[PDB]
Amino acid sequence: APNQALLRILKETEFKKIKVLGSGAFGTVYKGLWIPEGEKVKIPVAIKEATSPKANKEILDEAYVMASVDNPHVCRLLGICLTSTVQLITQLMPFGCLLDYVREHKDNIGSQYLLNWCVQIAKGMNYLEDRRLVHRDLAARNVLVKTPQHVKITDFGLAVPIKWMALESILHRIYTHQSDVWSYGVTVWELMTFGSKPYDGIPASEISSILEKGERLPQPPICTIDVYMIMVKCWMIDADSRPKFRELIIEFSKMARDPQRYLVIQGDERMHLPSPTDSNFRALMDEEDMDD
Repeated sequence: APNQALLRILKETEFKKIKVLGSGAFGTVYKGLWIPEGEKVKIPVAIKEATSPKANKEILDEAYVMASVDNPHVCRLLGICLTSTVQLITQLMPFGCLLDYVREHKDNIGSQYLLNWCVQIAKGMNYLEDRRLVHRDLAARNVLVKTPQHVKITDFGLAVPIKWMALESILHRIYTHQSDVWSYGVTVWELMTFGSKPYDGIPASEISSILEKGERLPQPPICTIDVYMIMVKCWMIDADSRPKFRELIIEFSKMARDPQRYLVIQGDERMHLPSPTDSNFRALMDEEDMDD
């Protein structure tokens, strides 16, 4: 099954860095726009610049993975730039990572959005399953927010988050798709608790025997036993007894019809989050998921 992904090399005269969005280990990442020349099109992008000409290797590997996927709930690569420090041009996710998003707005997300995020993340995970790719670091941090109604997974297939890993990944370093549903169970617990740290007071070493013997995360207050039951089903030690992503899409999109039936958030009906208005820094030709 040939890979056949298309790796686009981009001209840096085609994109402009607007503001810095981060800096540190991996490198400085910029919010910017890409103008495919002769196309009369401006694309809001994120440009990940390598820390130094030595840290390139980590970038080109990331470019290999991102180019090899295509799903509405997986992050999209547009191209790379082979400068002195190579540049990684990815779709701009203006609202950041879902972890920071649920913490900042905790008092304005209703049940419709929580359950819709679970079904969307499960969709992307089901896609990475169909492609036989294992994420190995599924967390609330590695889920980026395009709009409050559209989220996409990121940082897939590249490699310690001990509190997110399944037991076979702990003791035996075994990473499969059923080890990913365990991480999926933790992230749902992350969202249902509005960005809480799993096993807050516990050190990393004690976790293995805590799970091996039989303890798990507690029940989120807003969570009914229905949504909490599938969270614990994700945390079985027997990977084959854990549910499948295909089933998690089904179960969640079901609760996504009567959301007040499965998540008790006081004031749920009064809550809401913004819509994609024409906010920018001028820009009358903007797109992103519509450029093909």
